[PDB]
Amino acid sequence: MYLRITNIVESSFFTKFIIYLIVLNGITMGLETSKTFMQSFGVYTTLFNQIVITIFTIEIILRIYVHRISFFKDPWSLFDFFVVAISLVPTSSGFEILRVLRVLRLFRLVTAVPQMRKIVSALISVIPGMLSVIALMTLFFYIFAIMATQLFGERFPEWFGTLGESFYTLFQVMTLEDWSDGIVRPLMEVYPYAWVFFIPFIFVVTFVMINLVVAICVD
Amino acid sequence: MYLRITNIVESSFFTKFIIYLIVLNGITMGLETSKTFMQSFGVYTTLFNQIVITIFTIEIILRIYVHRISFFKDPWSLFDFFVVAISLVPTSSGFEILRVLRVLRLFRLVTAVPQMRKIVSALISVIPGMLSVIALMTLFFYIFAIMATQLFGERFPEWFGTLGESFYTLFQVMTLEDWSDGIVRPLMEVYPYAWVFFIPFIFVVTFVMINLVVAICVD
Amino acid sequence: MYLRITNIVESSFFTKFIIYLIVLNGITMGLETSKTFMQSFGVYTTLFNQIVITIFTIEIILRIYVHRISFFKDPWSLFDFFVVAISLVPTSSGFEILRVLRVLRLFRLVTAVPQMRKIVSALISVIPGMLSVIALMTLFFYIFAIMATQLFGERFPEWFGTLGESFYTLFQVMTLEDWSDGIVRPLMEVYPYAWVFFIPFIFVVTFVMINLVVAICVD
Amino acid sequence: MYLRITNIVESSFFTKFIIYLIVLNGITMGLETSKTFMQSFGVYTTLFNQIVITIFTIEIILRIYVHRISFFKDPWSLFDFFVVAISLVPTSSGFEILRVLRVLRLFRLVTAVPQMRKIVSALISVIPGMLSVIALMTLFFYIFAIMATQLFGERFPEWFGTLGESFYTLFQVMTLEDWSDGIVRPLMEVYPYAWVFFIPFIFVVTFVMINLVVAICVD
Ligand SMILES: [Ca+2]
Ligand SMILES: [Ca+2]
Repeated sequence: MYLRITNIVESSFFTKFIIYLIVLNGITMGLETSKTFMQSFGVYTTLFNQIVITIFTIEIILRIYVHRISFFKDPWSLFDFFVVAISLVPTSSGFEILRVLRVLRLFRLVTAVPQMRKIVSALISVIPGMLSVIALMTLFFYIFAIMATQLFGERFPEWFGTLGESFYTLFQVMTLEDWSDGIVRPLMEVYPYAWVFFIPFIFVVTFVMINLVVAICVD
Repeated sequence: MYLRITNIVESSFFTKFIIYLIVLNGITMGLETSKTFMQSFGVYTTLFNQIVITIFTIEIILRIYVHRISFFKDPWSLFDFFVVAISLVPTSSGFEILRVLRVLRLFRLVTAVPQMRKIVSALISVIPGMLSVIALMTLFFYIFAIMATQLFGERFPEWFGTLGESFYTLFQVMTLEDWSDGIVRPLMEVYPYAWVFFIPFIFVVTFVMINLVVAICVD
Repeated sequence: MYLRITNIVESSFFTKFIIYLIVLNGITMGLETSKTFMQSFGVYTTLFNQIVITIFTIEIILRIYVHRISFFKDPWSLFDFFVVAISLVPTSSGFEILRVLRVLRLFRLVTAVPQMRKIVSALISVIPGMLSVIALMTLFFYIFAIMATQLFGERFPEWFGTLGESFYTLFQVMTLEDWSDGIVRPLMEVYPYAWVFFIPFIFVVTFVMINLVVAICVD
Repeated sequence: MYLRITNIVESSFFTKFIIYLIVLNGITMGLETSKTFMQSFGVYTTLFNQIVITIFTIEIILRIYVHRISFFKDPWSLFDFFVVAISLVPTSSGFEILRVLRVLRLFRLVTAVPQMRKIVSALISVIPGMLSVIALMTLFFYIFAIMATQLFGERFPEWFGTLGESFYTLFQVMTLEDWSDGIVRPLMEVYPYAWVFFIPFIFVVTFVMINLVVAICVD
């Protein structure tokens, strides 16, 4: 019976049937946004959802027989397994993010279509050649985040009171959003020289990011 | 008579005449901005406008005989067709953007001057090699927009109350404008962990956009 | 006497002397900023300043005898002429920006030092390959500035009331600065669909700009 | 005994022992952020710190015998030297940034690890090819800052009242942060034409900055 199911699974019909449910469930999930819609057709769509969730567990089960160990060493399959498993955890208990994380399944449209898969893989492949820069940065961030907390967190605890807060703030200085009027001009009312900490920080981090982009435009 | 008019249409004089009218009518449309000007020469210009509109329908009619089906397979001609058609709908009824859409005819300067066509065509040609990325993103936006509507739209309906609202907001976070002080620092006064949603969103979206630019700098 | 002066003008000592005054007069102009300094040594400075202006007119006079027509066909010499002429208009009357425009003579350090000249020239040379795009953009801006003036300038005259105002506003949207919370969200309180005008504008303008950067990386 | 120590110094154990202490001391400095932690285990960590500081001076001393003059011509060692010297200045007196500058020793992880050095060196090497541009900009900034101080610093002394103030403000305009709603729309309520100063400044400075990135993408 193995080859029987193995010919169903591997079939064009199967794959295209799954893709058909994804685009359907995805449309159905945008509709579950509308409180209007739900007051009318919410029963339809909760059951339709549980239906699709079964079909997807059935499918993921079949795919496991047909591939065995080959399956749990496939990134894309691992993804599908995990994303479906989230949708299995009862509509209750723990947190409610698990109810919301259900929408992550629409990423199956990426997993189950090679043109998407191509593009995604193309992107992700660029990551390993950045890890040296990324690591450099995280150290830099870590250092300055600590310095900031002990330079400004007493008078300015909203922003620098805690290591985490300094991280968040320093990230935001890095996107350059409201960094001057929102943060450094205020800081400078109390610490005239705070500009000596932030202008350099801005240069370094912006420099590094120019390099990282140009790095990727070599490979 | 076909070849008679075909020699008129194809003539350098004909084209340079049309181009001459565009620049004038374009100049005349920036004058129609001034309430001062309109109170003194408003009629001078409205008739000058109706004049140019006929001349352009006459031309488009002529250009059609000379080209027949070849015409409605030319992007640039199709454009001029649709744009002049807009200017034909009576100055009234329906919506009044149609009165405003009239200034789209100054894009005829692009269509009728070859150096412009080059650059426009240069630009547009870059789009197809972006479609797989652009599609990737749209799915991504779609998924996150839904996640935000159901995570922040009850307490924060201005910004996330509706699927489209979340779309607009997520775009603004992507342009990085007032994303922290405007949206996320606020959100975190109620949802301490909103940063776990928006930092990843900013990374992914910024990365993808760096790749797309680098992609273009390969092709 | 010609060759006598021609050997003085073309001398290393001459050039280095001029470069000396520039770096000196430039330091002088930053000190002229301090309200303190001026009460104390302001007179010292104004005479030293007029002295320098003489020397510079003498030089430019000499430089012309030694080059004649060749001089008024040199970009860099023309600049030096045009800048020194400005510093010649009495510190009185007309517009007083002329008193301010004087500091433009510190650009002579770019003109008199070759390494600078190289870099400037390197930059300027990139301009001609952008002119088709820069023209394209201006037309785009012109057309949209007009659409905006007649679409929002009645309720929003601060931002769109005039062709120029719309220009300025549209530029600011292009730098993406406070474009959503500062302008478009406001607009949308009255014109729910103003988003259909600004998102496309932002896409088009940012696309074009990515291309121009990549266009340069090609050339 | 020279070769005896030279074998200890050059030992993989020695170098890995140092890297081991850096990662601990770094972990320990993030815990020193928490006021809670300090009330409990603060005395633990002050000693642990002074311990490591001794060890690091011992190492730096040992490393000097083994390398002599070669050591004070090595960037990375010089650094290591200077960063520990800061950490030696008593926990008192002068300024107390010296207490804060102690966190710069975590940059020793960049020094002590070759994978990092590589990446850092890759970056720094790009600097020399930028100095002609950087010099140009600084001149440009200097000139404009002076032009701004004497154009807007009387009415707008918060932002342009001083040479330094103008510098900071001009920098902020250059990052394009809050530049229109925050600076130039205000300025223009009093100086209608202030736009004539800042739009060109934005163009020039953003142009140059595009080139600089592109320059690094050809080197
Ligand atoms: Ca902003
Ligand atoms: Ca604000």
